[PDB]
Amino acid sequence: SKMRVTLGLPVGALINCCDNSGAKNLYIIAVKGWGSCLNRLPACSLGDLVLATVKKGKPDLRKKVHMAIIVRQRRAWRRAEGYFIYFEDNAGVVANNKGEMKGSAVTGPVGKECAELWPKISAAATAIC
Amino acid sequence: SHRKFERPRHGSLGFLPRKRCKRHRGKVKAFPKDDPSKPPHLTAFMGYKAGMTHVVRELDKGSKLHKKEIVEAVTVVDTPPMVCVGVVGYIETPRGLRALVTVWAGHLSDECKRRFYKNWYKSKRKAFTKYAKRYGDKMEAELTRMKNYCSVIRAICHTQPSKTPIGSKKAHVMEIQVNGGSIAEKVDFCTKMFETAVPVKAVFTEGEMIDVIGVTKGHGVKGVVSRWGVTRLPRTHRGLRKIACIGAWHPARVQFQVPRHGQKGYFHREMNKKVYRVGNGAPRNATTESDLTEKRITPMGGFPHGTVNNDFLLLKGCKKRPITFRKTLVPRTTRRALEPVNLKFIDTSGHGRFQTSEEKAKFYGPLKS
Amino acid sequence: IKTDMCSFSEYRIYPGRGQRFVAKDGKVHTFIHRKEASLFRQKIKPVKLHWTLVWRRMNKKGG
RNA sequence: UUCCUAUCAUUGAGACGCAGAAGUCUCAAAGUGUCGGAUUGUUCACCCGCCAAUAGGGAACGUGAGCUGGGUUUAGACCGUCGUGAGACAGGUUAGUUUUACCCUACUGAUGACUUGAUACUGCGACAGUAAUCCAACUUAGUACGAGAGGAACAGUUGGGUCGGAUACUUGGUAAAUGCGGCUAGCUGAAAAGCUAGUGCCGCGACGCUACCAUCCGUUGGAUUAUGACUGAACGCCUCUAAGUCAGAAUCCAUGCUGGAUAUGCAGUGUUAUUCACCGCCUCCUUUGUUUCAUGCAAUGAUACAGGCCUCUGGCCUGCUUCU
RNA sequence: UGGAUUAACGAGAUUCCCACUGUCCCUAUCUACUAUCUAGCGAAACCACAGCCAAGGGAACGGGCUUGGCAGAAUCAGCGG
RNA sequence: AUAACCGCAUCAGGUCUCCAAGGUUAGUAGCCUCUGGUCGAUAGAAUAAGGUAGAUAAGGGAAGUCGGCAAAAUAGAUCCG
RNA sequence: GUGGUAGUAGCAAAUAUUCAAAUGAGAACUUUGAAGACUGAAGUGGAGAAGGGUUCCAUGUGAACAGCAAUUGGACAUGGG
Repeated sequence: SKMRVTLGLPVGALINCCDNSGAKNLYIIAVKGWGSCLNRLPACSLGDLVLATVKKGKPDLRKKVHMAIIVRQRRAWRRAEGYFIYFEDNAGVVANNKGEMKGSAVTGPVGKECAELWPKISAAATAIC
Repeated sequence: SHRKFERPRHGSLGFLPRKRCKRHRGKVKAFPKDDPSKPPHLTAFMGYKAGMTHVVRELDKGSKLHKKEIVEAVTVVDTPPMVCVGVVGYIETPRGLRALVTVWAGHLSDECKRRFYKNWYKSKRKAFTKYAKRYGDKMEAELTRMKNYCSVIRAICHTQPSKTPIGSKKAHVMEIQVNGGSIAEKVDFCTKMFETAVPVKAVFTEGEMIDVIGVTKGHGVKGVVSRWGVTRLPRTHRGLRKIACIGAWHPARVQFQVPRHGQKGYFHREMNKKVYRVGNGAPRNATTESDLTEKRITPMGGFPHGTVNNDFLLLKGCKKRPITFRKTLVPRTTRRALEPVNLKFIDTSGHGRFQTSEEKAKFYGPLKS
Repeated sequence: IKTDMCSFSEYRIYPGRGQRFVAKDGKVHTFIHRKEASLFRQKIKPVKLHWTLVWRRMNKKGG
């Protein structure tokens, strides 16, 4: 039931990986709840579930299609209090087929709208926004 | 052959043709339906667009923004009081509606009278001079017609743009319908408004959906891409800001549904746009419960392209356009509509820091003469 | 009403304005304007700009 | 861009080896929608993924004075097979020019003469075009149903996608306001001021224009389709049908929205030429010239048709074939 | 009619990776010269006759023919059925 | 020889030789200048679409395409490697 | 021989002209001054060859020619070299 946020990452983007599962990278491949536009690259915002490969990381964790969630975003978006947040870097977390995160600890900041949706990623986060 | 990948259409066919309309103010079309039940009231207004600024209000919706402080963009519209002048009966025929008889007031100002001339400076200014001596010798012959016949009645009102900071003077005349009960009492409502300024608080209220008529801001002759929203062609001999294929061979004719180059903007055009604040020109307009600092809703350095020192109204065309407002065609309740409005803070600050000009003077201190 | 302040220039930010850069560690640097943000990209500091309230303060001007 | 339906999804039904969930079959349905990529010139195909669903087709196997030129199909050259050879191959391979609209129409926009006068303002709306449409979460509810696993729906609340129409408060983009500052080379005896390097470069840069890269907004009535029913014969009973009705959809027609120089359409209201100088209106009477059509070119209830009308205890209808 | 290799070299033919980008998602703004308007000057290809459509038949995809829809001066800028 | 030659012409084409200043720099590179030469190329007004050439773009970075085609990015000198 | 097309396409490379006075029937365009630019010594500078053949120089001018204009001219005419 997420509110719209500017979409900062198209399908092609290669982002950083927070958690202790051992992946350095996450290369995005598709997005959950993407409909139908001709020629539009499907893109993901803060907060939301995706699909990904790891490009470098632990060798069992490579060449598979994992689900991830997106946690920081360098593209700017408007909070309703009337200012524009934007983080330093794009980053995400490797996740199970339910929606739970795989590896428990989360480095970096996280967004408000990650912690607002997903209960588990709120707890393990160091400091939100 | 079929299309390959079945995309939706570029642009609506609802609005066509895309050509500049023959009118500078919005003509209303379709007033709301009559309840012989309510008292008699006016169902429309005219005002001039100014500029828009954001405001802070507390949401009352379980959304996640319940009890939180949301900034919102908000247009100020300058609305000095519209002076009622005439009244118009309308017979209902099988062809359509049809005007039976227009009655007018005794004494119109030169504000209204400019509308009837294209050259005011030359003329001897004769408009309603034979009528004025005829009026003193009034029109209770011709008002008796409107009581006997005539399903519909409309007050002729007009603007006061000498009070506005447009360089105008000319003043738009406008029919506004009267929707209450009893065809006699509609005329008695109109008669007692003759040479009286109708203010905005008579018509509209805080927390009300209004349907806004106007004309869009012009861009001249624009191409397919801007005009219709079309894909730009790839990096193509001849050029690439255009459609490739108009049409199939047959029909041996270009169809009207295909998008072409032409006019964009200056189109006559909304519904459900909430009024936040009715104001007064008579200080503390932008002052609220929360901030308690003395302000007028002019921002510093004017509205760019200026002042406003009249009655106005906020709410959720180009600058200096005559908007018309309308009372909504059915009174609707959508939770979103019928909302408690609460304004914390109206902004009156190129890129402004300070809310007021004395606040700037405090910061910089004793400057150099 | 309540009015948070700029990290760079120490000005006041009345609401519906500016922008909050979150850094790598997560210090939320607020700004008023693109003037401020794009000097924080270049990593020029407030102390060397004369117009800023910081250089003002340190060289016996204001207060 | 539009059209078709032999409907993949969405709407409303009916059938089941339909308990629920999930489906399969059929009817009214073309209103709305049918996607992102890897390999191949591909059409097809085959995978990875999303999704409500990734249905099939037509329009000179739509579409080259619209592009592209990867393929096929000239001239150069290579390989293999065939030929004694020149040469050949629906065998493979690489390199190889894509010309013109200013004409007519069509389509998109722009002015514009004229019609029981001029000129000005407010209007009416025939007709044409139309716009919204899908999904998810929260509660409903671990309820209905079920031996258990599993597991709905309507009303209500909150969002999202696609599409459409506006707008620039804020955020972002743009810079030749050459707006202010900084730097290189040259040139003016220097300093100061600048100028040339076709925008000399770098930073910020109002106004404007502008972006799902920003913000706002996207109506409520009638008649019916499939289908299910009511009353009820034909056929002492039964029967949704034969005569009579009723409910009923993402449908249709309105409404609303766009135009109306889309009806050579129509209405109301203002003022109508400095005083011999033209210009009206209403009578009276003469010059000419128009008419698709002068010889009484005539006549005002309102209905019904297995009934009506009244001058109404009676009378009339069976023709404007009459009565003036 | 040479077979198999091969450092250096190639405006040669292929594939992948890093860097980099408006190629792309997704378009937007700015500059000059144009197009546009005026003064002066001023061609050419092309041309049976001409130029609104639906269906019909017909040399089997009509601007003219038959049956319908219709049809209101004169003009400018574009466009590519 | 961007008007005396040849290209049908006072045609953005072609046609052998000599002399060759200052500053910046490795430099007859590019950029600015002195002597000598020239302002010859139809003008004025507006700043629409569409062009021709030239710039710049948040986030992503070849997902575009037959194909990274076009454009970006790299660039000098010294020291290390 | 003459139309329609049509006063239409078009006259947009080589950074650029401006102000005054004189001449003249007439000056955006000739000359002189003053400013402002460009060429930027492997120059649009100063000299030869091939090719051209009087284009050289002066004075004068009604046409035509110099794709606008023209008081100017490699044009036209009469002399000279």
